[PDB]
Amino acid sequence: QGARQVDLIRAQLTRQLRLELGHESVRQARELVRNHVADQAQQSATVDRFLDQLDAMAPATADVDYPLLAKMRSASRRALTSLVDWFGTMAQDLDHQGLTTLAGELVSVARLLDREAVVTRYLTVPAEDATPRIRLIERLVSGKVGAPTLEVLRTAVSKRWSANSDLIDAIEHVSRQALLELAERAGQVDEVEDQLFRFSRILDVQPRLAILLGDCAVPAEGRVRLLRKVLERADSTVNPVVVALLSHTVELLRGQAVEEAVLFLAEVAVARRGEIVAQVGAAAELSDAQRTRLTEVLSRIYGHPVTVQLHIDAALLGGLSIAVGDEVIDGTLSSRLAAAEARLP
Amino acid sequence: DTSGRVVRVTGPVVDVEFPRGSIPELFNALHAEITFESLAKTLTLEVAQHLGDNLVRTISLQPTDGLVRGVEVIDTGRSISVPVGEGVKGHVFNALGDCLDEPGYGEKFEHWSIHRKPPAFEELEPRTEMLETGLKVVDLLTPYVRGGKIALFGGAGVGKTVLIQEMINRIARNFGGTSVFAGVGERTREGNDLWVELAEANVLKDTALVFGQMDEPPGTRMRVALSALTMAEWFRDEQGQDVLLFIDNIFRFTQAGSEVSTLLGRMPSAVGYQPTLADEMGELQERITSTRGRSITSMQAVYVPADDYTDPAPATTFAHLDATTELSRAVFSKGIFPAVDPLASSST
Amino acid sequence: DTSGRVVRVTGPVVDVEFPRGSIPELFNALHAEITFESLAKTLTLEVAQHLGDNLVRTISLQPTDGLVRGVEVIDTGRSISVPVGEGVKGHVFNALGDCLDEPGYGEKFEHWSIHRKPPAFEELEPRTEMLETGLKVVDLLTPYVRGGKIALFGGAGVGKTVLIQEMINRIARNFGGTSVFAGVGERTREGNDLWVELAEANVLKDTALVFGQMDEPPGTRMRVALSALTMAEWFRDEQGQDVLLFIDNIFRFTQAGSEVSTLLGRMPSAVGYQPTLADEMGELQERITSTRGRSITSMQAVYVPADDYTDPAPATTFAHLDATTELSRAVFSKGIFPAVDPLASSSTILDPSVVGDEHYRVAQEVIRILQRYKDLQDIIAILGIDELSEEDKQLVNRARRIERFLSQNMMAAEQFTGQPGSTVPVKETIEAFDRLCKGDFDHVPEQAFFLIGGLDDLAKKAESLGAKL
Amino acid sequence: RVRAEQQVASTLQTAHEQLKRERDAVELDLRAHVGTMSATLASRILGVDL
Amino acid sequence: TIPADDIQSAIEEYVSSFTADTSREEVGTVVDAGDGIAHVEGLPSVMTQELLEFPGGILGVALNLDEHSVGAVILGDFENIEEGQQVKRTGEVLSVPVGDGFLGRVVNPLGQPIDGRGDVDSDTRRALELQAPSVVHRQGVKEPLQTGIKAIDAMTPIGRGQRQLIIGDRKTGKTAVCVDTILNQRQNWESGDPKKQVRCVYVAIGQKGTTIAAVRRTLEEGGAMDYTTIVAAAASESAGFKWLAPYTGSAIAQHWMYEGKHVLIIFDDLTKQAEAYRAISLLLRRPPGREAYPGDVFYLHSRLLERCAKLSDDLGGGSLTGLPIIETKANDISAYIPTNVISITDGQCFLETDLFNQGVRPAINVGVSVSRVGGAAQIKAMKEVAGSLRLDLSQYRELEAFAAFASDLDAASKAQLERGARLVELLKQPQSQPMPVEEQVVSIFLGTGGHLDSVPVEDVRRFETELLDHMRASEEEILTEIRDSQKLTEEAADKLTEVIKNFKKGFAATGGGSVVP
Amino acid sequence: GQCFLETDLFNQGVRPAINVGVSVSRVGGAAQIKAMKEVAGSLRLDLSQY
Ligand SMILES: Nc1ncnc2c1ncn2[C@@H]1O[C@H](COP(=O)(O)OP(=O)(O)OP(=O)(O)O)[C@@H](O)[C@H]1O
Ligand SMILES: Nc1ncnc2c1ncn2[C@@H]1O[C@H](COP(=O)(O)OP(=O)(O)O)[C@@H](O)[C@H]1O
Ligand SMILES: [Mg+2]
Ligand SMILES: [Mg+2]
Repeated sequence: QGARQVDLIRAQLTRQLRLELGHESVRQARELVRNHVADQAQQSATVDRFLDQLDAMAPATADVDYPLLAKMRSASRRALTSLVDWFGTMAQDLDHQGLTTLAGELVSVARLLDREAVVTRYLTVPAEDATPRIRLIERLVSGKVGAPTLEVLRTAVSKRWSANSDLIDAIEHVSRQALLELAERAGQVDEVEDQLFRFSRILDVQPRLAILLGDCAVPAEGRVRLLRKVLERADSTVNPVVVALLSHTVELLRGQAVEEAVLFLAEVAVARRGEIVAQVGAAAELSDAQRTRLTEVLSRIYGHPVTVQLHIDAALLGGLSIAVGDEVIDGTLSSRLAAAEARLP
Repeated sequence: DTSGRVVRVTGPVVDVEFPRGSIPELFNALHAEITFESLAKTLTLEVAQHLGDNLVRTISLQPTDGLVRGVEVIDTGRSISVPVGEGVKGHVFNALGDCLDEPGYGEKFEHWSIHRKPPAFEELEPRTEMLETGLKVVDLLTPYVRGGKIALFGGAGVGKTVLIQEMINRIARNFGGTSVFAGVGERTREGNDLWVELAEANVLKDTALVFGQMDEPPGTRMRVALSALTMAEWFRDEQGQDVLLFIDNIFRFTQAGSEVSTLLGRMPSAVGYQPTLADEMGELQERITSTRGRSITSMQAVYVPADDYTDPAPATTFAHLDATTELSRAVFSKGIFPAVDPLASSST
Repeated sequence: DTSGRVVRVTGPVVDVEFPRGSIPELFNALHAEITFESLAKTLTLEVAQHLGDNLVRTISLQPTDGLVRGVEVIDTGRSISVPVGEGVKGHVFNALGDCLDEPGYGEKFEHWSIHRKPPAFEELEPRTEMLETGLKVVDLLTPYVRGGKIALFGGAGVGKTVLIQEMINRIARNFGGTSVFAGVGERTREGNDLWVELAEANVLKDTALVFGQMDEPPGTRMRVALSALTMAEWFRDEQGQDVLLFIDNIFRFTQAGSEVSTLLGRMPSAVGYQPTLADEMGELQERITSTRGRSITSMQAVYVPADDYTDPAPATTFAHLDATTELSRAVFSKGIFPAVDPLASSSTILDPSVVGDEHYRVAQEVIRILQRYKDLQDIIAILGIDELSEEDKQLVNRARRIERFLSQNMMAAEQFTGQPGSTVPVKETIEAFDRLCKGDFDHVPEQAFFLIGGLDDLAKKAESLGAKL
Repeated sequence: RVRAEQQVASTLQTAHEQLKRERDAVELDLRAHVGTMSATLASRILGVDL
Repeated sequence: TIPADDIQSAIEEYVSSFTADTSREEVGTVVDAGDGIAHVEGLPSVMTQELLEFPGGILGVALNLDEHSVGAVILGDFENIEEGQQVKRTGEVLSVPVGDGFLGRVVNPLGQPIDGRGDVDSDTRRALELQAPSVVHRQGVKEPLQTGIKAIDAMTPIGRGQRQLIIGDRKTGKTAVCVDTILNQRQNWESGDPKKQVRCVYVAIGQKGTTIAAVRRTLEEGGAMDYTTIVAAAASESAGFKWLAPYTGSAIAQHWMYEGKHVLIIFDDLTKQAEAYRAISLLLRRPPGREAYPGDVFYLHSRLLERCAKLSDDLGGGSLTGLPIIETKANDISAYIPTNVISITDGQCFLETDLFNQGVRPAINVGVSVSRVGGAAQIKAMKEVAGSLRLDLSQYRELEAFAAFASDLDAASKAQLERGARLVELLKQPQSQPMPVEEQVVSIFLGTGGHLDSVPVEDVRRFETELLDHMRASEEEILTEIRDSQKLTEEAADKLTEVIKNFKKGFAATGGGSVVP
Repeated sequence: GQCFLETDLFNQGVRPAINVGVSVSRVGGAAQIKAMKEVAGSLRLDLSQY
């Protein structure tokens, strides 16, 4: 037994030495890769090396993802798809100022709904002979707003809803769809999408502005003042419809995370086209040729057209790390370093 | 197009969402699939509640280890059905009707739902009748009731299995009848033991064994008595035969019902049993009755918690028992078989 | 910036909101301010749960009276730390690590986090060395383990505090190492008593006291044991010399954890305790241990709620101890002190291979006699003693003399009986109880056995009543 | 028993010290290969000889 | 001597062969975390009971699944969980390494050695929740598993495939009974016969680490670690480890049972596993029932104990004998978890504090202790010498009220009283001293054969020991006949009786008188 | 401390109804004058034993 004990201590200190050997080994490899990849060309070499592995990544049984339609439990979904089909029928009616005033009045009546909860409860009964409800709503704004507005509100309240916040958010959603069509007519769809994404970047990376926009109880006039003001502080946001969207969204934040709400806005904007968002991270921005490579290989993977968002971070030490919805392909070399470190014997 | 999908998995409780016009009726049998090759199986779910918004809450009958949210759930359209007929004699089944000794046997029999109603008040016997077994101590001091329920209070080593085989023989040879054994919460060792003893004494050909074992979720332990009772009801009503139903530890049926009630979030009654304890005990014991000349006589092993005969479970059980047979060890040591205690046994 | 904001204040539990990414880890220490001039202070909050949506549920260590919603909460980036080193000896400290008798003392010491992991299993070693106290009943039936885990169980007000004071007098007065005393949710009068009495015996210069008492909110009563245990762990691991750790009513740790379990949003367990009862008790009690070559002789008092030894808190504490001295109120009501239940108390070194053959034989005979007496007591109460045998009457006389001879006049009970204390070596105890069980003193009255020391005291008090031996 | 105890305890102490001497004196000589093994690990992690 | 260049070469080969294919992983995000539970949004394809890996090598088990999040139990180092971390999907249910490399090791409830003696060579892996043997896969329990304790082996026999509950308050000798049962298999191990060798697994749930150290030391001093594994979930481990430790110990010992081997598994304080599972279920906010238990705790224990089976000869003939341990409080066997495990097992050994204090050790209550397998788990010799024991002890227990009026008793009554006193002195046994079956047969033959009526009741123990000692030195052939033939023939009975007579005329009592009739 | 009063001791004529066995004062002789500390030294224990 004493012999066994001495063998135990010998072998255990042996394993200890092995471990602190491997740790400094991975340290040395880490600084070696860090000073090697400092070559601006070698970062591109690594990423387009990973790109051929991506070329040998097919296939993937991807599914289309929806902005909030996949969030509502039931009864509200059917209602939401019915209303989006109704607005798809509406799609060509309104004109420029038509659509913009549609959005303004719809967000105003959303404020009106969230101002009187009891009337929302009443108009959100999931009953069959909903006709008194529709009377109610026109009784509210018979001479206050536009006619197709009142029509779509009628067909909305005609539907059944599992809750109250579902209809509240649905009218916001159809107003956003109207603004999306307005931006579409102008032909800036990818422009507005990527500018919302970039504003989401600058909103999340310095979340102070995000939180000071999340003030629930504070009135929203100063909120939108602050917001637009910070936006048109520079004119790299020449497009005004982005400002319209974000303003009439922050008007009814309802305690939502701004740093997530703006991503939600961008994602529904891209989802209008049927594309799937795909965030990516790397250490240095690549040429737009490599962007074409990435978009084509990701479309081949997920069987849908996709858009990217390159959030620069050098600490990833080259390579890419992509995330599509709720799965991740992590090829950046720093993740491999952490893996080989944690998987030491 | 008309199938559901798993939404929540909380142990044996599984919530399934169906389309707007395809909600399964209460107590329906649903089928889900666990494809993880190690635990690959077909889960049988029993609809327990309608939660609203097309959600139903079901109790799983197999362990849900390996179930994924979103898996398609198929609705069978009927409750748990067991195979019925003369061919179920001599075989071992589980609470769902699957043959354990010969997998696949019985799948092309007639299948009967385990949720049935007792005979109508028009059809019940208004006059009690004595079941003459042929045993001296029973026929004299503890006369059995035909179509009634007899409590059995024999432990280990007093010849309880011997008395069970004896009753099987007597009901098969003096009445031209049948026996069905429901092992509610059966120890698998004792289940296999009973199987091989019934096969050795050549009385298995007159018995149908239905085993809801202890290593199973509370659903099958709660429904195995109903499965065996459905087989017995087919033997009585359809074949025109006297039946003897041995329910081993009806207390385990009560306890499984209490566990199922706790899992479904229901507030407990006194002591801790389910709020619907007497209703479930009645729903089970009221189908064991005499009807149209034929009867189902039941012998039930009873457990009394803490020797407290006022405990809600034995107090609810004894509302239906017509006789009591206590197997004594002081009588078994004297060499007196059957070891029926003549002073502790009793009849109504 | 990267600070917090108080959102909810429900008693001692405070909810705080932080920006995304600046959420403090679990068990961190946050600082909030109470500016009301009559109650102005700096609240220390220990992060307990991550509520989601950047919310954080913390437990306050000071009373929250005067705390406003929306005030700034500063994340210190670390857990609660206490001063450690050979300089904490001789001073009364806080649950936060603040010196009470000399404020500011110890802010320049090394500071150790009060959250540790228990030693690895390969470092654990069983302890089987007897710690001779000097009490007859303890030395005989519940031999304490040197370097092991000892506890005193008992209801409310039986003997626990007096027994721990007695053991501080016996074991710690002539010790070659360090002593640490944790007053976990106890009286403050007793804390001042101990402070003064350790200053009198010149023991304070070797002892470090850490007090969080009954008037403190549940956070202090939940963390004071961890603070004192961190001081003891420093004395064991860094200095490495023979720590003594006394803890008064450690249970108060469990009770303080139970007072806030519903405010933290946990469903209650059987008897109203937290669902994490055994888990927290194990996380704490596994750090109180002696590793291989490094000794900590621990001694805790365990309150038994309503004298029910089946209560989940003592029933869970029972599994962490090498020796248990279990005090009864039935023995307290008879005037026998210390009120040790000889039939319930136990020790793991009560082994013929550890204490010897004669010690073990005498202890087993005493236990058998007392068990037979407890079995006969009801018959004697109803039918009378004259109904028994002659063997049984002999045994009953012996058992009454034995249960009176297990009592003793302790050194720490002079304040309650006016009588000075006694000390009895273990060999004298063994031989005395051997003579009792054999029947050498069956002619001495039942008194003259009551509250005395060895056999010389027995002879003195027997002759004081007109008898010999 | 005690004889089998004192002997094994003494040889345990003397072997522990000898293995400590082995350890400290062989600790740093193997670091001649830590550089090249770090290099080959970097080559594996990049997918190139660099 | 140390292989340092070998240590170079090991990590050398490791790093020269390192590879991590960038495969698509499914990740989720921690939303909340507290008290050892973490809720993880995302992970659509995660299955129930699946292992998840948090940042920092932390492990969890996905228990609760709903449309919002995934409630997972953290298996340790929980204070490192934060809101916002990412959780990776493993794709596996809880598995444990299994093989012969676990004999003599102390392991986690994950197969990780915590003794420090190096990694464990694992044959394969085995899932924790594999189904129990079918009702047609088993076989009648017929082979005895000798505990070496006279009271158990004679009154409540244990077979190979039986589940016997050791139930008692505390400090009554349950751990001692189970450790003696383990130590008694040392001679079975030294035989080298895989049909006689019993491999032991000891699961320590919720125990102080020093208690596990003491148990392992006791097993080592008896040479019992050559065939024993210790699965330890100490008192400081998470509720997850305390809940999973019996299933880890039972996943091991099924790899052996299905290989045609015989195993004995001890679950020290299944009550503590029940409290850990109750903590987990109350933190996951599942509906509580009696004593706040989740409602599937009877399932928790029956699923575990129904895997201790006696397989058929078509499956190899292996067996797993379960010894669960339950701590009652104030002898309340009518509590919830005692009721459950009494209902599940095949027999119960009730250890009592009153009996322990009376000097009856092991403190087994032979009146209420039962074994539903019975004489089917006894050799013919023990089966016939111990049949004359239960009735004698019952008659003694019903006559011991007249212990002081033997003058007024019939001659048969006083004879029964004295024989019962001698028999009660016969079933006592020291701790950590198990007896082989032939010595127990000889001792019970002394008791029931009337050969102790001449000995003072305060000497019986010694006499028994000494006689066995004599027979271990002079007449070994009697013990060899009983051991190899499993029965006591008439010739062996005559030889044993005359040996007893000679020893009696050579024996010296403590009262001074002779013990000759 | 505690001064536990009982209904049984009250009806028996013991008034005040203090249960001398379970009643106690944790300050003790420090809360008495010298004369009462000496004369009432072990009164509570004597009465419990009685
Ligand atoms: N057969 C025996 N003879 C004499 N003493 C015994 C015997 N069995 C056990 N003991 C003594 O009982 C003491 C405690 O027993 P043990 O620890 O085995 O009980 P337990 O069931 O494990 O209780 P717990 O789990 O609460 O500690 C030990 O110190 C041991 O010396
Ligand atoms: N050895 C003793 N001699 C006399 N009185 C005692 C003794 N031990 C305890 N007591 C009495 O018990 C009372 C409280 O005991 P204490 O141990 O302080 O309670 P607790 O165990 O609840 O802390 C004391 O006031 C004292 O009068
Ligand atoms: Mg006290
Ligand atoms: Mg134990």
